[PDB]
Amino acid sequence: GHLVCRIGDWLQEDYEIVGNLGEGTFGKVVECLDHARGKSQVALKIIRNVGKYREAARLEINVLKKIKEKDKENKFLCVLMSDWFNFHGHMCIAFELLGKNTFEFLKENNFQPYPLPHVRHMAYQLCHALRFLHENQLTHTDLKPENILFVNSEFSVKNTSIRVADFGSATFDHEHHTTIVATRHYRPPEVILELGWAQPCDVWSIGCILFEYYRGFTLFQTHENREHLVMMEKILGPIPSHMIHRTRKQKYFYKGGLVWDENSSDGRYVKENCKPLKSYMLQDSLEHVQLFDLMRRMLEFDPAQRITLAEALLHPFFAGLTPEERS
Ligand SMILES: O=C(O)c1ccc2c(c1)nc(Nc1cccc(Cl)c1)c1ccncc12
Repeated sequence: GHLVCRIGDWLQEDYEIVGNLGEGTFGKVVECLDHARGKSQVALKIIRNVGKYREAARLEINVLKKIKEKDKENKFLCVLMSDWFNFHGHMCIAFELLGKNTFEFLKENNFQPYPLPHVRHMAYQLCHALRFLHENQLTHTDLKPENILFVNSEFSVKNTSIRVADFGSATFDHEHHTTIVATRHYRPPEVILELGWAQPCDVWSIGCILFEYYRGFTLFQTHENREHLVMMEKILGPIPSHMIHRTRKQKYFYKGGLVWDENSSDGRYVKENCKPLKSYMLQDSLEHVQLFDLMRRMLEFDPAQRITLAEALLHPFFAGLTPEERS
């Protein structure tokens, strides 16, 4: 179960619960203030009191600790842990309080896109943020607009400074890698086909995420693996032959081709809605085709070929940045 807490209640004599920020499958996240940071507001993740979620949070904390000792002064746009503790079996982590995540704001705007300069700056942050993560033997395994926070989402949102949050899935290079790892919508072909994954996973997701920013809607609105693959093929091109010879999950294929009932409800859905990636472009200017060229390289089927965030940052699309955007 959860925790015995209403508003005004105190934790460890530092925080007072002023209200709820959200609640999920892991526990609560509440808004607070601090005695010793004096007046200071924080989001306070509070993991439930069950064995498995506890041991899990611990691993997460280890991640946030590592993030907090490389990012010397904090130029890398990761959510900052300000404190953690074991408040009676419920692991608790104090994060610095931020705005709404890039998806709420998109929902509140009735799912209509951020303009290109908005995207371009968010992409820039995202690449930069995760490249920092990747050069420290990490993979966030759960990127998705819900997990990217605006520092402040005053509204067009006034300031496109963002943060990456919820490292509850971040995995180190030594650690055991689970077979399946992303959010269905942001999950790369190598994971669907169970070919092992690592950092490139993140880049695939990031592509999906930038698509969603630019158009307002999820790129792979799907629920089953087979459909998901078919969407991939229609939008990005045929799945590279060596990836099919190399896959255990052959149920999805026949004679090196995807098995698909085009007349099924998902078949018809795909035919009506899924189009080549180029054709989802709004305008044909340069700063648009550049963005899409980036996205396509981010959505390379083959994770050994897929561009890296270190390479992504050397892209002519980012040329369109404000020098105050630049840092
Ligand atoms: O996991 C983290 O690192 C994490 C870290 C910080 C926040 C967060 C999740 N979620 C917030 N929002 C939120 C919104 C809906 C549901 C839930 Cl459970 C939480 C939030 C808000 C303001 N400042 C920091 C955060």
